[PDB]
Order: sequence, then C-alpha cells, then structure tokens
Amino acid sequence: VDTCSLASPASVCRTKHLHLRCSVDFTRRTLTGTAALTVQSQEDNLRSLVLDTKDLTIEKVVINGQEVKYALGERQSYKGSPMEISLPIALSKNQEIVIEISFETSPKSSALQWLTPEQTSGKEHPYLFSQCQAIHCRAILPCQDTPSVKLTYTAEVSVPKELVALMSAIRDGETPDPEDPSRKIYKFIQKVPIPCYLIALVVGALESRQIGPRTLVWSEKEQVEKSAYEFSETESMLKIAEDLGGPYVWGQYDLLVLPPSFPYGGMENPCLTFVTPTLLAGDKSLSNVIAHEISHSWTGNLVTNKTWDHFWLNEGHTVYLERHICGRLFGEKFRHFNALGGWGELQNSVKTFGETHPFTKLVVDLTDIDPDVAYSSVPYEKGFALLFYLEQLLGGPEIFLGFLKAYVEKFSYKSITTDDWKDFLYSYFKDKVDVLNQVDWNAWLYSPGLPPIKPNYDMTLTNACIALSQRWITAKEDDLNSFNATDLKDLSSHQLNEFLAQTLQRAPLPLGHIKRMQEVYNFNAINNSEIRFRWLRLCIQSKWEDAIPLALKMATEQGRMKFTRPLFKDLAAFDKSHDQAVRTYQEHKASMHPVTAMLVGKDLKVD
Ligand SMILES: O=C(O)c1ccc(CN2C[C@@H]3C[C@H]2CN3Cc2ccc(Oc3ccc(-c4ncco4)cc3)cc2)cc1
Ligand SMILES: [Yb+3]
Ligand SMILES: [Yb+3]
Ligand SMILES: [Zn+2]
Repeated sequence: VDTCSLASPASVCRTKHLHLRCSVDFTRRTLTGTAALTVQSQEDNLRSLVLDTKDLTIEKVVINGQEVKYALGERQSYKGSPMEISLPIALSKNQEIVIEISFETSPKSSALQWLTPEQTSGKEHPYLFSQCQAIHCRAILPCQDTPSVKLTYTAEVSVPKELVALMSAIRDGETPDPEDPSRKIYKFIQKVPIPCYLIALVVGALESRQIGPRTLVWSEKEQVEKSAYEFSETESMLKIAEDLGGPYVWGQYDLLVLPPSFPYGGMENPCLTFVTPTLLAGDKSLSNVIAHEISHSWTGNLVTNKTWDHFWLNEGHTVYLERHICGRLFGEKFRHFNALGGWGELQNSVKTFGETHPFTKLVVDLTDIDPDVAYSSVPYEKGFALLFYLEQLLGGPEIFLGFLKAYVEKFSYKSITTDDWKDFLYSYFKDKVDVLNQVDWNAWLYSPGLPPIKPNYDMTLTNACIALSQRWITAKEDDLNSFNATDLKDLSSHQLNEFLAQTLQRAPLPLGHIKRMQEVYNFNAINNSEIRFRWLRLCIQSKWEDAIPLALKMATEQGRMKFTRPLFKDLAAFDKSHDQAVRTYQEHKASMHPVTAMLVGKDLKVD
C-alpha cells in the first residue's frame, strides 16, 4: 500500500507501457496530448481502475476505438484528484488493454517550470523543464503515480522548430511536424522498465558537446564550454560505478545543465541526468554530485523504493556508492573526510527539526505528509551512516561492496521495502548473524534523532579544518591580528568548505571576527557555490549588514533549494534584513519554480 497515491495499487492492475504523444505550447504554458497506457489486470473480472491526476484537464478516454465513461473525484490537496475509468469489457487476470487519455496540463502544474526568454541565458527563446520526483508525474499525465509500478515508454513531442526536446530516454530521431511546418517532432524510447517519477522532459534552445564515449553534455550555448570541462571525469566515474554495481544497462549517460532555477543539485533521470548550473565552480570540485547521479543508475533506478516511506533505500545506498567512487579516484582518506562531513550535515538536520521530530526517522510514515515538505539530508546521511556502520561491523569495504553488488543483482528491475533489504542483508551475511543481531534495528530504522552509534572515521584531512575553526572560535580581539591569508595555503576547496561548515555550526561569531575573516581571506571573491553559501550564512547569522545584498542576490539569482531556503530563512531571522527577505520573496514568487515557491513561503510564514 502506497499512501501517497490515489491510483489502483499494483495488486489490482499494472501499467506495462506508456506511449506519450504531446505538443508543448509556450503561449498557453500547456502540454497537450494523449497518454496511451498499456495496463495489465492482476485480478479476475476487472471493470474499473483509478489513476492519479493533479490539475489536469481531461478531454476524453478511448478504449478499443470508443469513448468510455470516467469520473474525477474531489481534490485531496497535494495528492491531486483520483480519476476512475469504467472499462468497456471486464478483464481476466493477466489480460492487457490500451487506454488512450487525451489531456492538457495546467500552467501551474507542480511538475513544470515555464521560463520566459528573459529567464534564460540566451534571452531569445523560452524554456521548459520537468521534475517529477516524488509525486509530480500526476501533474503532467494520468498515471499510477507510485514507484511500486515500473513501465517502459515511448514518446513523440512536438515543439517549435527552433527548439530542442530531450527526455529520460534514448533519442529516437527528429522530423518536421507533418501537422504543422513551424514545428518539429522529437522521438524517444525507454526500453528499461522505470517508475514514473523518472519520466522527464526539457524543451529549449539546447546545444550539445561530446565528453565521453556514451556522454553528451547539453545546455544553452553560453554554458556548453564550462560544462564540458566541469564534468570531464564522467566517463571515469561510470567505469568505477560499473565495477562496483555491475553492468550499466541504460545505453547512454548524458548530462543536462539546467537554468539556475533548477530546484535540486541533480536528478537521476535515466539516460539524461539533470544538474544545477551551481556545480560550475571552474575546478571540478563539486563533481561528487555527478558521482551521486551516476550511482542512482543502480541504487534507485534499477533497485527502487516501493513507497516514499522507504526513500532512504534509494538515497543511503547511492551516497554509499558515490563516496566509494570519490574514494577510488581520490583515496580512502578522502572517502572518510566526505563521510565525516556527511555526519556533520546529519547533526545540522537533527538540530534544525529537533531530536524527537518524526522526519528524523530513517523509515517515515508519509500518509498525510507532502513528500516535498519531509525532504531533508536525513534519508541521505542517516542512511549512509547505517551502511558505513554496517561496513565496519561486517569486515570492511571490500566485504560490504560484495553485498552491495549482490543486492543490486537480486533486486534489479524491482521495487522493495526496508524489510526486503534487511531480509537480504541477513541472507547474504548469514555467517555473521550474531554480529547483525547486535544492531539496534528499532533505533536505527524507526527512532528519531541522531543514530545510537557513531561510526569510526579517519581524521587525517579533517584535522586542519577543525584546528583553524577552533582558532577563530576561541580567538579574542587581541588574537585577530594573528590571522593571515597564509592560514589557507595548504587547504583544498573541500577543506575550506569544511572549515566554514565547522565554524557555521558555532555561529554566531562576533561581528569583528567575521569582518577580519573577509579582510584576510577575501571570502567575498569566492564563486564556488557551496563555499559562498556557507560564508554568507555565517555573515548573516553573525549580523553583518554588508552581507545582506550578497545573500539576497545569491538566494534569487539561483534557485537550488539547498541554498535558497536557508538563505531566505537566515535573512528573515536577521531583524535588519527581515522585511527585505519577505518583500524579495513576494516580488520573485510568480517567476520561481512552483515547489521552491511553496517551500520558501512555508519557511517565511508568507501565504
Ligand atoms: O544538493 C542538492 O541540492 C541535491 C538535492 C536533491 C538531489 C536529488 N533529489 C531529486 C529530488 C530531491 C532529491 C529527491 N527528489 C525529490 C523528493 C524525493 C522524495 C521525497 O520524499 C521523501 C521521502 C522520505 C523522506 C524521509 N525523510 C526521513 C526519512 O525519509 C523524505 C522525502 C521528496 C522529494 C540531489 C542533490
Ligand atoms: Yb531508432
Ligand atoms: Yb588575549
Ligand atoms: Zn539521490
């Protein structure tokens, strides 16, 4: 039972394939077309079925060439409206039928962001992108919007001829639209069964550059050169991921660099990973996000969470694989550095929510909870901490990686729960069950707050970060003159970021210390988004008014939620910038991504 879906469950019927034929209308801000669902009955005498929809206009439903009866139920807030379809003939078990639904999206679809030419790099063409995870696919097309169902898909997308369409699938050609010569049709094929949250579409003035044997980078022309360099390690990361998880089954691994309002660091859309342009640091330092998206090609896209309550399965194992890829490229001391940094991010999330908050549990109950509201570092970091703890308990990384590959092999093309994972862990490590029974499973999986045990971490690379952060925190006015630009000479960008994260955990610091830090280190000149974000939070929480325009500019010139949400919250919490934060949100709201707009509104208590 998936409590986030209003559709018939997988025990009643299952969508085997989607054939999508649609047209993108930038003047109306609508996607119009037909979603033809091949559905297999799982029951005898099946006469109706229910699909998820959200702000969709339904024109008609056709089965066997004839229009059928359908009804839309009352809207259930963020879940949308259930659509019940009356089948013309009762189905026996395993019988399949094709249901062609003619629909139109709303301009306010929570899955989409429609951009004006002014909101793009080129300024001459509009742009469109989707983001279906977790339950936004129902805001694009009628479907069983649950990761417990996997389907293949084909698509034909009509767009203005000057633009390019891409999807989370293999490109299958382009032609002039026969029905309209001012338009082009782009075709797509996804032969690997996927959960519908993995369906994705982008339409814009896109260009491509090859960066590897199975990888193109796509973006507007202005970003192509910088993106090709930034993500040049992609093929090397794919090779390591294949060694760790088994064959890469998806064919292509392309990257799309979105406009700055893209709400996440990345999204693992199969064949076409979507990434934020905030990764463009100029030195490949934020490449762990690519390693993370690559890892999802096994943990999440092949082995999928059965419901959103088990999302930690997707995230925890992916962070685990991501840290092994970066460890293979940069060394074991680096894997430990990132792992320890992750524990710190977990401390921050637990502190923010509170140690008894149900969103700090590894397995959550999302029945009447919007998954976008529950989203945090918890399933990533508490999930990673559990696996890292298990690796240490069970004999080390080589042994635990054997389990990871067997786990991916066992559950490929399936959707699983925490109980399925735990059962297989016990089966694989049957000769180590005495060790496994020492784990406080109830606390790890079902209890809020920090985990009951903290793993062992090598401190080699972290030591210099802690030492410099402690020098600043313990410094008095008479010690400020001792700081100098030479303090940073032996720190990598990763270490500078960690120094800032350690210091931010003890914020606020006195205003004089923050002014001195700018005087000696010139942090205002750093473009790296992670470093700049932590530095600006530190300035605002330490009440430096000079940082107000910089923080406001960062919060609005990009829309990655990891940065935008805490920046607006810190600005609303500083009396000097409170009104500015609220007014800036109000002025930008109508041109923001719909999910980001909703969440920033909730954070600021602005309805
Ligand atoms: O750095 C970054 O900015 C960054 C950000 C994002 C990404 C990738 N994403 C794509 C997008 C966000 C994440 C997953 N997608 C959305 C989503 C998925 C599931 C969900 O439902 C939940 C279920 C359980 C729990 C839960 N809470 C505690 C335990 O379990 C929490 C949410 C809600 C939203 C990569 C990088
Ligand atoms: Yb083909
Ligand atoms: Yb002193
Ligand atoms: Zn992820």
